[PDB]
Amino acid sequence: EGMTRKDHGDVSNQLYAKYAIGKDAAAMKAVVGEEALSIEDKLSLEFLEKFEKTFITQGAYEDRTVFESLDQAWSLLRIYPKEMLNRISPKILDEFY
Amino acid sequence: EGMTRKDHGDVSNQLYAKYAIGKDAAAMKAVVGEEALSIEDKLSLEFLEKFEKTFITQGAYEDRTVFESLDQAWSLLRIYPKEMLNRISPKILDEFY
Amino acid sequence: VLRDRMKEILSNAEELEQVVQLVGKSALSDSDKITLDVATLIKEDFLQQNGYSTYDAFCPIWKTFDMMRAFISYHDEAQKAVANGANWSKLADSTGDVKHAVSSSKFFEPSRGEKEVHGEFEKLLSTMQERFAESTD
Amino acid sequence: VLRDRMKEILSNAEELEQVVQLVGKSALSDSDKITLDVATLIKEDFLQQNGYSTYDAFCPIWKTFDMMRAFISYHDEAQKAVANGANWSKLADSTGDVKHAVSSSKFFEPSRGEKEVHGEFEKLLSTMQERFAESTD
Amino acid sequence: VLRDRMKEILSNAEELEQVVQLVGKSALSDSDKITLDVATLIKEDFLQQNGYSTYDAFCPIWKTFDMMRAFISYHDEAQKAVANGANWSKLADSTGDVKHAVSSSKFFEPSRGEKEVHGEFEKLLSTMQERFAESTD
Amino acid sequence: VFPTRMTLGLMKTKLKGANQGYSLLKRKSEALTKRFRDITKRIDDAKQKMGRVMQTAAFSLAEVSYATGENIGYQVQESVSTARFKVRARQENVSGVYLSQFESYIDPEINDFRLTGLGRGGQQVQRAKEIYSRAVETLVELASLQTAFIILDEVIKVTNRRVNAIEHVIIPRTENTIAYINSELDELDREEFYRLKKVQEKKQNETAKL
Amino acid sequence: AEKRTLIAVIADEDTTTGLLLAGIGQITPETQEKNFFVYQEGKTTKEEITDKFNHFTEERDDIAILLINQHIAENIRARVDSFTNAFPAILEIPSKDHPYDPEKDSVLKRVRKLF
Repeated sequence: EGMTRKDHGDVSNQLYAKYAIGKDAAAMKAVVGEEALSIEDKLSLEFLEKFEKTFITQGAYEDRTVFESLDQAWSLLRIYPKEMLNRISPKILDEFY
Repeated sequence: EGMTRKDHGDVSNQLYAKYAIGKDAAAMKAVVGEEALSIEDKLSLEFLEKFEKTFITQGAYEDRTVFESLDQAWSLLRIYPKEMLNRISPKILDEFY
Repeated sequence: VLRDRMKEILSNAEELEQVVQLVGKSALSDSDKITLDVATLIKEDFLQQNGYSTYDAFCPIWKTFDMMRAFISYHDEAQKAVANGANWSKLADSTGDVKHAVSSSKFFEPSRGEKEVHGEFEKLLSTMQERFAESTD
Repeated sequence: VLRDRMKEILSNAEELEQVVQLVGKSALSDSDKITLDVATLIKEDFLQQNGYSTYDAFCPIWKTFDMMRAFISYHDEAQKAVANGANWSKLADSTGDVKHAVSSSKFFEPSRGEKEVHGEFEKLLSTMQERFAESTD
Repeated sequence: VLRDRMKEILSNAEELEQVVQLVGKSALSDSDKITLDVATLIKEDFLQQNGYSTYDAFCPIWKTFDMMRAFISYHDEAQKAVANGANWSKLADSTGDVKHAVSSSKFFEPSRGEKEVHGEFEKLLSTMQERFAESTD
Repeated sequence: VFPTRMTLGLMKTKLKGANQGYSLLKRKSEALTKRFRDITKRIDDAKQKMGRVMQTAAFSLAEVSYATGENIGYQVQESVSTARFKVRARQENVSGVYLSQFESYIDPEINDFRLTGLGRGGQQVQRAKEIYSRAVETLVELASLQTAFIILDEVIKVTNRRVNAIEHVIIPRTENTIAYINSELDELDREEFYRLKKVQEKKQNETAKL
Repeated sequence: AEKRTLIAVIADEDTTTGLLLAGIGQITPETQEKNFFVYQEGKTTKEEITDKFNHFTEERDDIAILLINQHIAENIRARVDSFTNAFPAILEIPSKDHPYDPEKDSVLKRVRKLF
């Protein structure tokens, strides 16, 4: 703490696992179509596009402090319910969705 | 054009592209089944054999006129619509085909 | 702006082509089909050119920009068009006249508009907008 | 004629064999099903020349010819019979005994008939012809 | 005796998982489902550790011995009872307290029966026998 | 035999093609069999349900045929020259594959047939058609799943063969070929260095003695 | 897709009569061949059902869904099993005064193996 937060470790687990699943979902979408896809895969897809286009993407002269990064992370993960978020302690999950 | 024709370079260019697709379609045909085939590809599979066994084949003693060669090229190409062609300018095509 | 979109159309096409080869086509999203189609246009007009483009002796930046600009505009209008509801097939059939016109672009040389900006491509943008109108409803 | 027909039976067999392993034999037709089967018989019977006899190890120029002739006559008759209306399974079942007899032919000495050209191979030609009439209809 | 029987249960299970994937659970019997449960226990009790207690941090030879004795004992009776007219679902609801107890052995002291031979196991044999009378009947 | 000098690059991409196909195709397979199971339980029930409805409508029609003292069915066969209940076909994407679905229409432009007015026997047929049009509608609406089912049954069998084929044959062929070429390849680079070192050693000897 | 809008019947006389009244089948006005086949139980040879089977599935193409009684379908078991197509659909329903049987149902057998 004091250059990180406590909630840093749990989040690192949620975002990596969800992201991986997001890549797998993109391939499945191309095959099944948009009007025949799963709910769980649909969520994973939405996450892939936002994750890429907000978390990773930053501007040339835009500084991303670690505290700043962690907030953007909660917006992305929010789309999944609490039921699908679980590599996060319920303590954290209740603080920040 | 004075000892060949202007279409000599165009008619050659068409026959490479079609032969190339026919060859990839053949490889895919073995592995997956006839599931990855499409209309152009089925046509391309026939083209491959047609070309191989009429065009390339000839006797040891046999010799060939270049102008002759060019009518046999056109013949093989006659089994494809013209809208699917694109390695020949539409001016050139109209004259000799 | 044009650079990013040029990149995106080429980029997704390579990944979708790998699903096409292995699985086949029995389904391929409304959006995904559009990307493939437009990428063919880019191949044919730009990438292919070496004694096949009757003007190529020197091509200005503006003309390149104007040509690509029509391709990208056709792309965004098309993907919006399937989503707000309208079949993929109706959308191909109505775009019709303009689609050929972008296909044929490559032979065209500066002879309209400025000395580097070409009117046939400028005309094209507005007609495109009219096609979208027919196609969505 | 037998040299060209020999190459051709093996060459077709090789291509079809990939399609059978990966895809299934479901795509294949009954004539091409036959192609694998006649070709299999040639593998076991020709190539194998280790034997436990000097008749299963020495095959004179004449003995080699009769065998090859008999086997091609089968293949040609077989592709026709399924063509004018017969099955690969049905055809296989009717020749049956007559197929075993050609397999076991190789064991038999070459010193009989005219020289190595036996009456055993000559009668066999007639029995194939007869079998053809049954198989079709 | 115990160890050979342990290797086999984990091996046989892997194969039974492959069926769950392809066909599903509508082609598996009570006896196959039982194999899966025992295997999960073996894995849970032995393989999974992380220093949960000062009983994972050190384990003697005796505690290792009592754990597997308990799993095999359940395996033979359970399969026997489904053969004699019982169900995996039935076995599960009645077993309840004794079955959770064997799973949790790893958190508890082994020093319950004597000093390094575990009492939580020694009592289990009697309860499992009693369990089986109720189960068959 | 396959090229020795830097095949590695192409052969690696072959592996990546293969790999992508196992995961994706397995997802596709997984999803089709998950659906298949859902249909299975529906179809099984629907068979029993159709049977009860068909036997009950059939018995009421039978009773009537016997009471009137003439066989209605002959009368009925002349008059049938159209069908009120027809189907209209649609292709529906259930996963990537197109299945046949049907949606039923009742023609309102189609009048009642004339098999009534027979007297007392005519009342009996008149009540009879009314139960039967209701009943028959059941059979067709339930039947729409069956056609989709049969197709689903064929396609899953093909998709199942393809996963097994890429997994067992294709991927290990890419491994073994890659390896064969690797082993020759590293040795060409190594032996060269040894050849250089052997020639240089002779050279150092000569030069040193001067 | 749409090129078929008749439902053909292989069933006992009463069941068929009823179905026609309700309007599903027809006697065509340019072929003059029925698009339904009535059956007198036990009084009609197994060979006549088979001709009629071929007729709805193959020799006709305007048949959407082929309805078939379990009692009857069993007699000609070989031909039904061998038919595996979706055009027309094969849907076996219980015969009149006969209960469900999973083994008079050609499709259910097929599905069960190779799941």
